[PDB]
Amino acid sequence: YVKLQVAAGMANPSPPVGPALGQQGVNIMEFCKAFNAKTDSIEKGLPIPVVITVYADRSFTFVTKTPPAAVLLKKAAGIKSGSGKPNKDKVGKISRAQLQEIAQTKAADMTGADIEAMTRSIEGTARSMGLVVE
Amino acid sequence: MFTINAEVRKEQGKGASRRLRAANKFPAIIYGGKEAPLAIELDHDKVMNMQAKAEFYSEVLTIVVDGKEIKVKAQDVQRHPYKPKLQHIDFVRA
Amino acid sequence: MLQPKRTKFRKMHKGRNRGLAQGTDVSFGSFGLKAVGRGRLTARQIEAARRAMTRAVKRQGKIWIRVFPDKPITEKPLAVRMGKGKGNVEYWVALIQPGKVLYEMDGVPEELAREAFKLAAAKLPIKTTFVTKTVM
Amino acid sequence: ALNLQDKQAIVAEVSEVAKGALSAVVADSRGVTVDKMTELRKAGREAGVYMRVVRNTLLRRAVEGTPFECLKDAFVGPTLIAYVTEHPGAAARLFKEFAKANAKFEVKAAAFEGELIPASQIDRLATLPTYEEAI
Amino acid sequence: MKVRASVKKLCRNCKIVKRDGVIRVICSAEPKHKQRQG
RNA sequence: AGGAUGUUGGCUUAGAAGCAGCCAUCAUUUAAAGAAAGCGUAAUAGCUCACUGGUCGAGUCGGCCUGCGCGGAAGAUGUA
Repeated sequence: YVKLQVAAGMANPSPPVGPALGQQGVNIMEFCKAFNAKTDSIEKGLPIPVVITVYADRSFTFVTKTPPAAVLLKKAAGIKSGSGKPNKDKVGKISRAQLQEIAQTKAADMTGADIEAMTRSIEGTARSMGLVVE
Repeated sequence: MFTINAEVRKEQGKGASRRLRAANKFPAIIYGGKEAPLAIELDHDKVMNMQAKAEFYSEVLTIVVDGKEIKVKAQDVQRHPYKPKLQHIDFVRA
Repeated sequence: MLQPKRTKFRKMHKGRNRGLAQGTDVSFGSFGLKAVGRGRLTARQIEAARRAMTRAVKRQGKIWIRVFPDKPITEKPLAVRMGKGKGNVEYWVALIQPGKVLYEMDGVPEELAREAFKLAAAKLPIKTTFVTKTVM
Repeated sequence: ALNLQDKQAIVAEVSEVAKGALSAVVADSRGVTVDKMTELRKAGREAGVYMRVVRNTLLRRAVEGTPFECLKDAFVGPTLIAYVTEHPGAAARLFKEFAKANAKFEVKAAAFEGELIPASQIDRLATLPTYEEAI
Repeated sequence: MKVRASVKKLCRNCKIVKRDGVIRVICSAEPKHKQRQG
């Protein structure tokens, strides 16, 4: 049982994926194009986390989850890299609205009972990575 | 509100005051107003616990001596040079 | 190493170290290191204890040094007989009486001040204790 | 730990919830990971059911206020209460399939009607339809 | 075994024991923490 | 018995997932669960702590003031 964060319609590479679950008994090509097959619908260049699930006979299933908060916050701030020193160096702005969107996606993935709570968690991430909410 | 029980001192001086502090007591004095000053004894550890609170030096305390309450305020305190002890307290009549 | 910039005389009598100390309460900071013993404090011991406390709190807050080594101590060199005048000044000391507050600290939590003072007390030749600022 | 002012406040709140609700289901929940709980919480919020783990001492104080004083004896061992504040049942239902499915913990006694409900026969509540079934 | 004049607990698992008039430190986790006053 | 979710927090790095280092240390679901106290891995995994529900059933905790002891304490002719 292994967890990865793989690029949408991309899979197979050796330093990225290969070795990682390859050294657990997992059929590479199968997961590659099954993963891509279902992640076709994702927007281009959204890094998506997948939980791979292998059984004693080397066969496997997997679940796809919503992209990381840090990722969505990177894209929402229009940036590429979080701050090297979060809350000492600020690197941008997401409106309360963007927070809410990300929150609803990640709401499909949160544990918040309300929009506000989820949004607060996403804000927590946004703070953690030196993005200001503006 | 702090209430203190005290006894009038029978004799003063260095020799008498050191015997008090050996007997787990310590002398004090009450002056102020037109009355004459009054030399008293106090139980040390009991007073030592009360003075550990900041309001002890700000509020008005009552000292019952011969069954008579006297309202005073802590004026000055002589502490031991290096021990957590009291050596003398000045009480001024409120 | 603390030392008077200049003095009226170079050498002093040995003297004695009787009596209790003056300055027996924390007057600048909130916590203090009060000496309960009697003895001398050389300038090196004062500096050693200061560095131990300065590094203990990672150079934070404020630290006062309430003593100053103003007494010169002379020594005769080796293989020298008695007489032929007083020896040369070698180091400076501060006479310490019981109750003297040596260091004061402010701007740090009490639990941190105790460890800082504990590290510094290990460098001093006299027994000390921890004291805190009180309402006079 | 919990100052006395805390625990008084914990009681008050559990009691206030007890007044509004209509069907209380009590169960052991020991030996279940937090993920399966977190899952049961989304199933409680979804189904309008209030969920709390609370000290058995502290529950006895809430209960006595009325009309759950039968439940006292259900407060021996690890206790999880389920307050279906909006609609009745559904918790009683929910807990059992969740109970069966996970073969950890047990379920103790429920309570409706100011009447204690025996572990086995709870199947009564756990088959009562929707409100919203009389039409 | 550390034979020193000042024995102290070095971690959470160190225990102070007095055996035959000798203060000792035994540690169920770190064998380096074994001390005895001497 | 639990010790969860965003999440492998951001940066860095071949990797850095609580646990080389730097910065941040919020928020959620919570009975409670640190953006992690220590071990562990190449990085994960895995062990354990903080914390909390349960059991038990009346005391238990850690500072001060002091009395008397313990260690620290190895020499040469022979106890000495």
